[PDB]
Amino acid sequence: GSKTQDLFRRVRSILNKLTPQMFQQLMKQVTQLAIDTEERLKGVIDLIFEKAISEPNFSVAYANMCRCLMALKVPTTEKPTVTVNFRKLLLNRCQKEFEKDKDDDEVFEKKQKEMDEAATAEERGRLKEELEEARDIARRRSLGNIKFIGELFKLKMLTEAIMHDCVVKLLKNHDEESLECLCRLLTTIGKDLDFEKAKPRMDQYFNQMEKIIKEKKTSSRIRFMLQDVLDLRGSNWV
Amino acid sequence: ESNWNEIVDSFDDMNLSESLLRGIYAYGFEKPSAIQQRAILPCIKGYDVIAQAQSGTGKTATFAISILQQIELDLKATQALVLAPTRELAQQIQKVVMALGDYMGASCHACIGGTNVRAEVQKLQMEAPHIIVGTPGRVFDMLNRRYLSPKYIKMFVLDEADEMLSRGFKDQIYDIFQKLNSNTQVVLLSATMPSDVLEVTKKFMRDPIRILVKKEELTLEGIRQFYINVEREEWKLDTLCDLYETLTITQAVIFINTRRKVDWLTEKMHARDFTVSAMHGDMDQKERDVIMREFRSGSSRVLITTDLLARGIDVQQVSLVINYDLPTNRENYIHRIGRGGRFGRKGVAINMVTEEDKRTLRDIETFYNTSIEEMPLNVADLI
RNA sequence: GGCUGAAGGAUGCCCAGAAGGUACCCCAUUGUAUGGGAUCUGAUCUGGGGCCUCGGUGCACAUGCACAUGUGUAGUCGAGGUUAAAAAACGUCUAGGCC
Ligand SMILES: [Mg+2]
Ligand SMILES: [Mg+2]
Ligand SMILES: [Mg+2]
Repeated sequence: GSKTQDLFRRVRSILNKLTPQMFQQLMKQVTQLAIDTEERLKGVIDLIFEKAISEPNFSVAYANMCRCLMALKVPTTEKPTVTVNFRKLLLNRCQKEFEKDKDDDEVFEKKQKEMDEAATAEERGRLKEELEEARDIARRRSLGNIKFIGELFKLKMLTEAIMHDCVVKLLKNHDEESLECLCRLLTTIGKDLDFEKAKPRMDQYFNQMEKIIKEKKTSSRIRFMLQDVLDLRGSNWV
Repeated sequence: ESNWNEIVDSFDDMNLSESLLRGIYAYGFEKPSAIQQRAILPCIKGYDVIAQAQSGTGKTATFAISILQQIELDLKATQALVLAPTRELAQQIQKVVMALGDYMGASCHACIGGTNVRAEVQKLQMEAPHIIVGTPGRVFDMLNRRYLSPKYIKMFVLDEADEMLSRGFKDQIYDIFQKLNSNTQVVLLSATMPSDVLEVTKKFMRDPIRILVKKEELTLEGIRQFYINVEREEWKLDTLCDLYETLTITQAVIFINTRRKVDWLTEKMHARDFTVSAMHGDMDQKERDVIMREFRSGSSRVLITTDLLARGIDVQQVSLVINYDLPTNRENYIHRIGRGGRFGRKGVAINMVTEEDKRTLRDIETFYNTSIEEMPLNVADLI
């Protein structure tokens, strides 16, 4: 029992120490971790994903760390004749995080009634602060998840199709949070996506948000980030 | 307070020009500070404003927005003067205006001393920047020889007048005002509200609008402070290792009072896979700036510092401060934490306190009137 | 009661099919939304895939005599064919096998 907890301690220490420059020296430590049980694998993937979506700046390193464990098979505890690759588990966490938006407003709605139930001014203000704080905690998560997925794409653990059906999904939901995520994703994947095999489809994406740029219906800051993304595209992604 | 009673939520309602908004958002501004909240609209409309707020915390940014909004883009001339207590802060304010005006197409300059006079003459002749920053003495020495245009200037600005009063250039600004026009907008800001600046108000600036920003440094309850009952000095490093093994550390600030321990712990940590940047008391100011910006960017995830150096410059984007050794200066504790700007919305403090310093913990807890909870074993969820 | 490991499963790769997506296009309502179609896909499931033929090298054997020829092939390098598909000899579990 203590082995799993010790493995979690060491994995979290490695994640905290992990930085882009010192990458290689820690990777041996990663390959020397005895991950041989579905519970240990799930916990390690939980730690990696939580760190990587809660702290986008270093996510690059974590992304590359995931590449070192792209092939780490483990036997499922339920049926010990089956195996789960690390990639299948890490991607499932990423996809599950990507589509929480369909339910996300719901939980806010489940708290929205409380806004009415906080009668006095002090209670009303405290409830409003908590719900906006929750909205911040979620928007910070979605952005981290998007950047992590985009970073996994550059390491080829994804393919162009998933990016092309993620960008379109973000864009179809014209709400602010989705457009912010779209800006972040394109900013981090433009160079590795702007190829001739995807030239037609891409040529619509930006054109679409150009209408957004011209509509000014959304908040200014959204337009401003979209202008930054379009200008970065105009300069060959550098 | 503010005799002007329009307190704004954000920049969106401030009716700024779109390009100026692009500059300010490319800089990074999201929510206004108090002087940004209030003291921006008065200077947009054209009123003459007296203000008092902390230096370097976006106080200059407010009049940067206002002035750049009032500047006419078409005319290539100097429409506003800015006068700073020194020359290097003038360079910083020029750079920060460029940060808010790179999309404008306008031009700003920093007329500073120790420079070739005819070089400045030619630079002004080729293109007159829309605004100019500088220091009253050399600014007058530069202007009096007709190297600029004291005609088109329609907003005169003083920043850190208390510092200019310390320089004793009251007559110098007297002549600078005497040179310029009559009905031009005037804004003066100061660090404090002394009697000399108040006398300057009634002499030059008509019908003052007063901005009184209250500087504060007490946000004790916002940030939590825990302590670890480690009693042996050799086990302090093991305690830090355990902390890194049981916490979700983004970046950390390591405070060490002395000098030898700084290099001792730096080498000990560098033996491990950590990436650190360390600052000493015998360092310069320039390489200190290099190290500070390096840690700010994120290429290093540990900043080892000494309290006075962190007082000289601070970054509040850090989610964990290890008070490795409690400071002999008890008051400096609040500086060591750095709670002066509500940095601890989610920020935590850790005191790795040796046994005999439990007494020290006691008098800081009592005198500062706080509550230092003990390090829970199951804090991984609480943070 | 402890050591070890079958291209027998699982995993990875390739192929087929299915759920799902599909900015652009077309068709319907017609409202720029939904549904259907066409490609393009397929973070996910269900199956299938461990072929031949020829050389080089190495090895072993058998002959003649250290050397040569013939034979079989080392998870061998290549060279071509064949099936829609010619794969990580696999950070895995077993059936066993041994003490
Ligand atoms: Mg379909
Ligand atoms: Mg299959
Ligand atoms: Mg099979």
